[PDB]
Formats: sequence, C-alpha cells, structure tokens
Amino acid sequence: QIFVKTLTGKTITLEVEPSDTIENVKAKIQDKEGIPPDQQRLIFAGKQLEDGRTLSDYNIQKESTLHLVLRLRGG
Amino acid sequence: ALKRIHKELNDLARDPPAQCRAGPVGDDMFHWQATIMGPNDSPYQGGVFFLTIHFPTDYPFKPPKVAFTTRIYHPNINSNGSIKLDILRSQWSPALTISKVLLSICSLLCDPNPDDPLVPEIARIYKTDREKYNRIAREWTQKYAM
Amino acid sequence: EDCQNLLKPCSLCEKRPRDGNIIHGRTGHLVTCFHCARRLKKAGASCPICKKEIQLVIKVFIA
Amino acid sequence: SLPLNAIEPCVICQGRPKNGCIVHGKTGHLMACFTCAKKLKKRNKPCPVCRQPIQMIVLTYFP
Ligand SMILES: [Zn+2]
Ligand SMILES: [Zn+2]
Ligand SMILES: [Zn+2]
Ligand SMILES: [Zn+2]
Repeated sequence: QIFVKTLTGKTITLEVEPSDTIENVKAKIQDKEGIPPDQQRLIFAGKQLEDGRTLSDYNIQKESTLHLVLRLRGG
Repeated sequence: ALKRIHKELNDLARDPPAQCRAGPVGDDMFHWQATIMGPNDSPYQGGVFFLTIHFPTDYPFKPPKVAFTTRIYHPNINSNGSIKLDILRSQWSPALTISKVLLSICSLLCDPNPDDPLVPEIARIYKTDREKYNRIAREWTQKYAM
Repeated sequence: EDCQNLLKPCSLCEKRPRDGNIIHGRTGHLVTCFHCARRLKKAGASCPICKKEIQLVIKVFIA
Repeated sequence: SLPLNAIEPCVICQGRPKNGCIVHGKTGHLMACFTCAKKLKKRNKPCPVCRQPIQMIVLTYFP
C-alpha cells in the first residue's frame, strides 16, 4: 500500500507491488481519478519519477506518499 | 480570487509539501514569497531558494506570475529569476495550486530541458560535460543559496 | 447541502459510489453508479428521477 | 477522502457547490460550479484536471 496526493489535494490509497513499474501505477491512478497517464507526473523527494523505472528502483517503501502534478515541459 | 488564495494558504499553513513553503509577504494577500529547498542528491542540496508570487485578479483563471529571487544555475531559469515553464503560461490549469506549482518547479530543478533553453550558454554545459555543469550549480548554491 | 447525497452508495445496487451521470439535454442527475446508469439507458428506461429520456451516461470523477 | 471532496465547494471560485460537470467522451470531471465551468468552455480552455477538450458542461443535480 502507498498513498498518492492528487492534483486537487485529496489523498488516495494504492495497493502496489514493490517491483511495480511507474507506468502501471499511473495506469492505476487513471482508473481511480480518470487522468491519462500521459498527463501525470509523479514526484517524490522533489524529483520526478520516470515511467520505465519501478517503485523498487526509486526506493518506495510501504506507506510512502507520492505527489501528483500535471505533465510539464521546461523551455 | 481571495477566497481561493485564502484556501491555499490555510492548507499550506497546516500541511505543506515535503520541501516548500509559501505565504504572503506582509499585508498583501496577492503577493507571496515562497521557499523551495534544494532536492537531496542534486547540485542544489542544502540551498534555500526564495521566489516571488504575484496572483492576478482573475486567479486562478490566469496563472500566478512566479520568479526566483534567489540566484540559481539552470538552463530554464535566467538571471532575472524568470522561469520558462509551460504550466506558467500555455499549459496552466486552474486546478493547479501554489503547492503543486512549487513542487513542479523542484522537479524541474532535477530534470531540466537543454533542448529548448532559456539560457543557451548553460544548455551547452549541461549537454557536453555534466560534471562541470553540476560543479557550477553546486558553487552557485553555496555562494548565492545559503 | 444536498451535496451530501454523493456520499451515499448507488441508490440501486448500493455496492458502488454514484459515478454515473444520467444526462438529458444540458442537465444530469447523479444518483447511481456508472454501471446501473448504463443499464437503465440500455433497457430503454428513462431517468429514475425526472423521467426524462436518457441521452447519455458518463462516468464522473470527483475532483 | 471522498467526504472531503464531494462536499468541498468549487475549486475555482470556492463559493459554490460543484454542480458543473465537465464532459469529455465517456467521462467527466466534477470539480467546478456551473458558472466557473461555463467560463472554461466559453473561453475554449480544456478540462483543468485531465486536460482533455471539453465537449460540454452539464448542470448536475444529486437528490
Ligand atoms: Zn449501482
Ligand atoms: Zn433526470
Ligand atoms: Zn465556481
Ligand atoms: Zn477531465
């Protein structure tokens, strides 16, 4: 189980595999919040989370909270 | 806008995002100061970065104007502290709140965009030798960001 | 303050939240889950509240 | 966290219940009041939450 703070500031609870991939998580979030994974950006420790990677890769322990904001581009 | 801005401050007062803080400077509810702590395991670690935030009258239909007061070394942010980031102009959404804007900005610190740079001169360093770009970013943090 | 009815479970199956919006013209009634609203439409039933024809059923996400 | 969300006022103006439903395809986001949501449509802005084009604003009741 992990927690996500949604764009509007609500907290949702997710059941996740330690080896789960960010791309999947976004998919889960799409099921709950109805947001396209292409419009999601997950932030942890102030750093973004790359789709290809996995919760394991990013060291996400149980109960750790992730922050959702909208996709963005620097320019 | 005030009712919206007040709500944003109240949630910031109580439960602020991991590293960020914001709130009005003095009297004017439409002028805020914010602080962003440099992300851990980045060249900005330990740096304390101050920003100014001016909410427009039609907020949040229009974006707040956000700029760095603290000097920072980064290809998408210039020496006026101007931030060229899409959610501050075209990609703005009225559902974004300062907390989330501030979080997006931290994530920009660790994931720049050298391909379409606000500061070309820093873009080349990021692209070519990254140990250098990181070296300078670290010096600027100690010089300017402490 | 009738906004609190959105806390109650679907008024029919009662196993799911009310995320089905039953749309008629430019208005809509959100008293049932998506699956129930979709099943009402499919059966040719009208809106259970206002008995207007059901033009569209959408899954609503609160935010 | 549904209790806090469904009963909170419009995220945009914070003055009115969220009865404007922003419709796109088979889904909608219920976030804003009807007035604030119409302004978005009228100015041809996309949905604040998912960024999808807004197909229409439905004034939504929950009895
Ligand atoms: Zn049902
Ligand atoms: Zn009806
Ligand atoms: Zn409103
Ligand atoms: Zn939407």
